[PDB]
Amino acid sequence: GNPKWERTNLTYRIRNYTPQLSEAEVERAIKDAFELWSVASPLIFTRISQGEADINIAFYQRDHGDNSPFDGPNGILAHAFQPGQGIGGDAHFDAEETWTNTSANYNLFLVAAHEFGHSLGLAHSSDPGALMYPNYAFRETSNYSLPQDDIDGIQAIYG
Ligand SMILES: Cc1ccc(-c2ccc(CCC(=O)N[C@@H](CCC(=O)O)C(N)=O)cc2)s1
Ligand SMILES: [Ca+2]
Ligand SMILES: [Ca+2]
Ligand SMILES: [Zn+2]
Ligand SMILES: [Zn+2]
Repeated sequence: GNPKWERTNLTYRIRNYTPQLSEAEVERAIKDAFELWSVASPLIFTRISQGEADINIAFYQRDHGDNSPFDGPNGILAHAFQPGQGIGGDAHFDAEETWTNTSANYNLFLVAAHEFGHSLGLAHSSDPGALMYPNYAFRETSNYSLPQDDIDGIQAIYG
């Protein structure tokens, strides 16, 4: 339905952490993941440590109150809701995963980056090179930039 945010400065909050990474590694992964979309659009992402952000980020297991349960290790890594009020925009990560910042399954930055596409209103692409491809695979992250198909997608929505 072409659901999109109607402001360019959006806020986010990290509500909890996974045990497999320092808080600063989680924080860094989320920040970089938002930055990939920011360098390609008018969107500006601002962190809050509490209170009511546009995008809540959380790690949960199995049933977690939104009627799309997670499934234990592998399979669904994360999900995220389309722009909108309330749960709109929020991104949940399967606490049962191995979460890394290395080439080993699963790179938290890469999964967040994909999820935030969904959070900003993108659907999946059929382009096997795109971030918004429906399946995960690791790609070099040390200066990962948005693939051109995903630049096209975010620009199509937000300029
Ligand atoms: C370098 C990359 C290119 C593409 C990457 C990617 C692709 C897909 C994911 C999520 C993979 C995932 O968890 N998919 C749920 C649906 C939720 C959703 O679509 O977000 C399922 N299996 O049903 C994470 C990362 S990483
Ligand atoms: Ca899972
Ligand atoms: Ca929200
Ligand atoms: Zn959820
Ligand atoms: Zn997806």
